Parts: sequence; structure tokens; C-alpha cells
Amino acid sequence: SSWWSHVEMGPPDPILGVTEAFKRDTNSKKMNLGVGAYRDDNGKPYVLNCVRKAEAMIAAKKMDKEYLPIAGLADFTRASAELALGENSEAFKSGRYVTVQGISGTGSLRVGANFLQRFFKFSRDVYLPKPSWGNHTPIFRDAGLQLQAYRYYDPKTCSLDFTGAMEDISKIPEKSIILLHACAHNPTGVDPRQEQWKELASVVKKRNLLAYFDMAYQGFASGDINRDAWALRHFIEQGIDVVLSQSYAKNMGLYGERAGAFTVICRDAEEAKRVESQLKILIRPMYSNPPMNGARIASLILNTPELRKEWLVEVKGMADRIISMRTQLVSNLKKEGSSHNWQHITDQIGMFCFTGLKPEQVERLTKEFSIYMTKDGRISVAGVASSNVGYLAHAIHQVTK
Amino acid sequence: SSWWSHVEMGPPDPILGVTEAFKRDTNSKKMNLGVGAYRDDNGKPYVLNCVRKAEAMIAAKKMDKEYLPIAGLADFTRASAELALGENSEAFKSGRYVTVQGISGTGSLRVGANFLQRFFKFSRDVYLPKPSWGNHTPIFRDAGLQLQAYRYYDPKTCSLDFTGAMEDISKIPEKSIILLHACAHNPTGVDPRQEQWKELASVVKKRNLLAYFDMAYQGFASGDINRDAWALRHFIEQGIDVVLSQSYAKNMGLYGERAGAFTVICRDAEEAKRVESQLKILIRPMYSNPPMNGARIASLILNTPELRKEWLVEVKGMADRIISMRTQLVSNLKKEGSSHNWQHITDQIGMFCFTGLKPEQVERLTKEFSIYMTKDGRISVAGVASSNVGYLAHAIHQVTK
Ligand SMILES: *Cc1c(COP(=O)(O)O)cnc(C)c1O
Ligand SMILES: *Cc1c(COP(=O)(O)O)cnc(C)c1O
Repeated sequence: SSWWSHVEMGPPDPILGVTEAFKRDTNSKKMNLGVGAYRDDNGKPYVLNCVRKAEAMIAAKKMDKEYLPIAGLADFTRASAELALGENSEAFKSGRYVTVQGISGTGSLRVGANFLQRFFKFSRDVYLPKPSWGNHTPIFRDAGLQLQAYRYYDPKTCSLDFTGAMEDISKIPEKSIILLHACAHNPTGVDPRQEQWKELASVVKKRNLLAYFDMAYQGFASGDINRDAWALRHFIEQGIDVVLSQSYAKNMGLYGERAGAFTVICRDAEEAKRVESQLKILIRPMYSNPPMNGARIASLILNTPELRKEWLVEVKGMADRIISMRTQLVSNLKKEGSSHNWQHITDQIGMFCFTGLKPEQVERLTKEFSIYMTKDGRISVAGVASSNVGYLAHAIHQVTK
Repeated sequence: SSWWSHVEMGPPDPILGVTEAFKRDTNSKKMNLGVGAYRDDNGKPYVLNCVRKAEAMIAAKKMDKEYLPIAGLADFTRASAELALGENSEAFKSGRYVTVQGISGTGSLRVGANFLQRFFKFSRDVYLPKPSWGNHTPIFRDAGLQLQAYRYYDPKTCSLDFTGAMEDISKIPEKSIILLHACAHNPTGVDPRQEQWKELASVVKKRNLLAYFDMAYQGFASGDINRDAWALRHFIEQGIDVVLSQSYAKNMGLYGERAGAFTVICRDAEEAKRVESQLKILIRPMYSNPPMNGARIASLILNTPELRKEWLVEVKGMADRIISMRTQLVSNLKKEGSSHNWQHITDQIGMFCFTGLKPEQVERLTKEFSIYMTKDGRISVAGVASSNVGYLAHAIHQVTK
């Protein structure tokens, strides 16, 4: 009936552009630094051992495929909160939080956005760091909220614009919403240091802002689950009742299984139950109940001492590899006689690194070196291996010489 | 804080209540007729054999857990469209359809609803049959659409108000959206006969309405996948470009794995691509990408001749047990000396049956017999077994005599 003749072709994904060209390249020396998931030293996808084991365990138990409660798997949501807040957290012990399973971090972010749109009467403004993960915009926008921003990244030093951040935040109308990356800021890799987080907390507290933490790399950033959750935990201790989204896509390599959760810190256990009833109401008409596989896998790992223990080592190996690559990249640039300051590379944390390379330098690296990345100078450290770090150091040097 | 002080407790779920009250029951003869999923003759959850086999196949291959494209697993989307439309369908063969993996049937319905709120400029109204599955309301409402209704179920006859439907649909504003249950109407079990479907197709065509099919029971209703998709296929052949949602929850017993899909029938292959593009932009900010497990299983079964073969036998087996229970319930009621007309029980299709019972009687059944069901007189036939059917009939006789 020509119902859709007016539907226009959506704009193409740039990252997709990068991956495709990479795919077309025949030079065996090509590098894909546009990659969004972890890759091993051999440039291959990695399913943790503990994951294989957990999977085998489920298979062994001949479990049913019955619908999970709207809120998800209790063993999973509980373990998830404990993971984030800490076993001895006051918030945890008193049971004054409500955690619901979501469709990975994304779905959890969205549920949260929809929850705020509905019940957070104080404001519609959500302040994002400049820049932020691309998907954050439309998540909040689609949810019916308004987007604001605070200075974060400093192009000058490829570090944190602590001054701008603090000035921006100090002017945020009371009771507004501020989004913070728990650790391993995406896409810059620039995170505040402890002393800086202590200061941001003080202002967020003072200005009575609702803090929304996006925690997609717990344990994957520094290889330590406690350290990665430090800032989130610190806010809550200072009396800031945050909202939070967790993803296991990276830390457990559950990517496609979509395991994640949304958590609200409440005043007491009673209030938590009320909030939880409302989240159930929101979710039902969204997708009814959550996918079971990823949650079943995560819960087993988290709740099985042997698995959990093994997980920590594994997540640590992942973190270590990335760090080692940052280290080696810096070292090789020196060996190459790069007069430039590449400290930011080692100061940066996680999978993403804002290099400082200009659009033109990027082109050259692509055109001449078969090294693929986006024009923002952002590199996925996951695409770097022991075998090519040398080459990359080399190539970067040539275009910056 | 005190951000949530004003968030109040949500309304208690009924279906939820019967289940729990059911559990808290000691009568060894107790029955739960509120169950929303298939149960075998022993009252146990049933995981399909073909499903266990697909899983063993996946396990053996040691697959990665890498993100699926936004639109989901291609083998899955295609197989899915093929299942629905049929192998020789012109719509299928020409590629003038677009299918995206959704979070089962509900997430597919939601994506579909969000898509219409966005691009279906012709109207904001969605007409649901009277009555419709509970979830249908908030799905559309939350999507930003307006709900309307059309007469469907005839309480006087516990059958279809064909005349009422026809007059309602004939008076629906042109270019409005009309939701139709493909087969095994939930919650009444009342479906139009092939002949009535022809007539409905005609009015829908003439009024130029956008028909949105909800197909959650393909193969599960009659034991025949082709017969179950008859009405869908018929509309399409008549030149009605429908939109459709599929669930593999019931027909494959994939309940918690959440495998489903949303389909749009377009003018051409070209339009389908434009449409797909926009569906991707919509889904990204919802949940990023879909759960991989259920889609992997479903894809294996549909694409592997031997598994697909076994699947058809098992669905048939499920459908037959339900039909048998309907049959036995009626025979037992007669035998018991019941003078009431219970033909509706056998005329109805699927797992849900509108008994016609009255509240006070439902109450009686619960109180005196330990038979749990919702006060709407609806019973899940899945809860009936060969070993309790006699009990149920006896009880129903008693409260109705
Ligand atoms: C990974 C990521 C998410 C969520 O990803 P999922 O695959 O949906 O779990 C959210 N925020 C950031 C910053 C991320 O990097
Ligand atoms: C089962 C059902 C759905 C979707 O169920 P899911 O669990 O989300 O797949 C949609 N419509 C009707 C009428 C249903 O019975």
C-alpha cells in the first residue's frame, strides 16, 4: 500500500566503513584498530575458560527453558549488586538497592532512562561528558530526556580537563542528571584519578545531582574488581544514592548473550520494593522477561567459588595484555626516536585510547600502512598484539615525524 | 536524596496471585490452571528433543560469543521469514520483506510499535480485538499509540461475534492500524474459520488498514505450521502488506531464551533495505543487539532437515495433547450429568480456553476444589492432564449444576 515510500535510508555507520575496508585489504600486515571487543594475542575472539565450564555445568544439569521472572534471575541480580557494591557495603547489607536484569549494559541503560523519564520529576536534563560513548545520545534521547554536556576530554594533553569539568559541573542546576563512566572512559580511556573523584563526588553531593554510573568494564580496566568500582562505591559512601548500569559483555566476554543489570540505590528496603514494582511494570511491555543464558552463566561464575576465583585470574590476564600493549607501544615509539610525548597512552585506561593523531595522519596510516581506525584518532588497543606493536610504533612515527 | 519517596507500589499481578496461592496449597489434588506455558502429561516443563540436539551441536562447535549484528542472526531472520510466509511465497522469493530478530514475541511487538509510532504517519490508533492478551495494551500505549477496540468474543456463545467484528472493522477509519492474532487467540481460544478470514481480509483490504499480525502459536495450535499461518499468508496474497511478530517461545519451548522476530512486508527489495536501516537505528538505543542463544538453536532446527523434521513431530505432539484435553474435558462433563453446553471447549483452539464460568464459581472451584484459575473464567489447558481431567470435570459440574 506504499506505507513506507517516505522512509529514508538511514546514515551509514563510520566504524562499519572502517571494518569493511579493513576486510577488503589484502596486505597481510593490516591492522584493525576499530574493533569493539577484546581480541587475544593472536587477534582472535576469546571465550573465557570459566565461561566454557559454566556452560558445561548448565548442560549437565538438564535445566529447563522456562520464563524468568520479569526482573530476571535472583541469584544473578543479587550477585551482580554484590559485585558492584562490595560484600560489606552498607547499601548491600541493608538491602536498600533494587537490581533488575537488563539486556546487557545497553538495555540496562535504556530501562534506567525510561525509569527516570517516568519517575524523576525534578529534571529532564542528562549531562554527558564530552565526548561519551556514541550510543548514549539516542538512548537518552529516545527515552524522552534532554541532552546536556560537561567538559571532560582535553585535546591539548589527551587527558582530563579537570578545570573545565569542575567549572561545568559547578553550574549544573540542582537535581539534574549527570552520567559518569565508572572506569575506562569510552572512548578516550581518560579516567579521573582518586583525588579527582573525591572532588567530583563532593560537588555532585553539594549540588544534589542524580549520578548515573555506566560501569561496562569492572575488572577489565585494571584487572582488579575492587579498584575498578572504587569511584562508584565512594559516591555511595558519601551519601550519594546513584543509579547504575552493569555489563558483563567485556569482563566475562559474554558479548552476544546479553547479560547486564540496572540498579537503583534507595533510602531503605521498603522503598526498594516499591521502585522494583515500578521497574517490573516498565519492563513487561518492553520485552516481558530477560534472556536466560547469559545470566545463568554469569550467576554460576559469581556464585561458584572455584569459577569466581578462576574468573578473576582470567579477567586479570585480559587487563594485563592491554596494559602491556600500551607499555610496549610507548617504548617502541621511543626506540623509533619519536621526540613526541606519548605518556597519555600509558596514562589511559582500558580498551580505547585517544591517540591525538589528526585526521590527516589517520588517512596516511590507512592509505600507506594498512592500519584501520576512525578519524578521531581513537584506537582499540584490542587490535594490538605482541607481533604488531612494533609495526604500529613504526607507522605512527612516520606520520608524526 | 528522597528521589523516590513518591514512587508507589504497583498493582498486584493476578496470574501471579493464582500461582502463588496455588503453591501455598496443600490439597494433593490441587490444580494450577493459570500456567502460561506448556506442560506435559506429568505437569512438567517440556524441553524439546530437537532443542537438546541443537544445543549439543552448538556446544561441539565451540562457537564464539561475539555480538550479533543489530538486526540479529541472518540464518535466523531468513528462516523465520520463510517459516511465516512460506517457501514459495512471492513476498519471500522477491525479497520485499525485512525481518529483524527481536527479544521473543514481546520485544518484536514493541520494536514494531515503536517503528509505527515513528514512521506510520497515517494514524496513531491501534485496534485490538475485545478482548486481547493483557500485554498488548501497555506495549502500544508505552510506544506512544492510542488503543481502540473491535468486537471479537461473544460471551453469550463463548464464540466469535463475527457480525460485531465485521461491522466494527467496516467503520474503522481508513489507514488505521488493526492488530490480528494469527491463530489460537489469547486469551479466548476463539479463532475465525477460514471462511470468516476471507471476509475479514476483504474489509481490511477495502478500508486500507495496516494489519499487524501477532503470531505466537504457529504449529502449536493445530499441529500444522501451514494451516496455522493460513490467514497471514491469505492477507498477503490478497495484497495487504502486513507487519508481523513471531515468537518461538511456545512452538519451540524456547520460553526464556527469547527468540522471536519482527517482519515488515514492503513494496520491493529496495524499500525493504530503507526500512531495515531505520529499524536498526531504532533498536540500537533500545538494547544494541539481540541475545544469541535462542536464535542459534532456532536457526539450527529450521535449517537442518533432520531437526526440522523432528520438530514438526514434537510440535504436533504438543498440539494433540491440548486437543485431547479439550476433548476429554467435554466428554467427562457430559458423563457427569452436566446439562450445560460445553461445545466451546472443543471449538476453541490452543492452550487458553474461555470457559464461560462466573467469578463466584471460579471462587467456588478455588475454595472447595483447589483449582486455581483467573476470575475471567480462563483456564490454561496446559495445566490439565489425563490424570486430573476427571477431577476437573467433576468439580466444574458441581459448581455449575
Ligand atoms: C559496552 C558498553 C556498554 C554496554 O554494552 P553492552 O554490549 O550492551 O553490554 C555501555 N557503556 C559503555 C561505555 C560500553 O563500553
Ligand atoms: C506468547 C505471546 C506473545 C509473546 O510472548 P513471548 O514470551 O514474548 O514470546 C505475544 N502474543 C501472544 C498473544 C502471546 O500469547
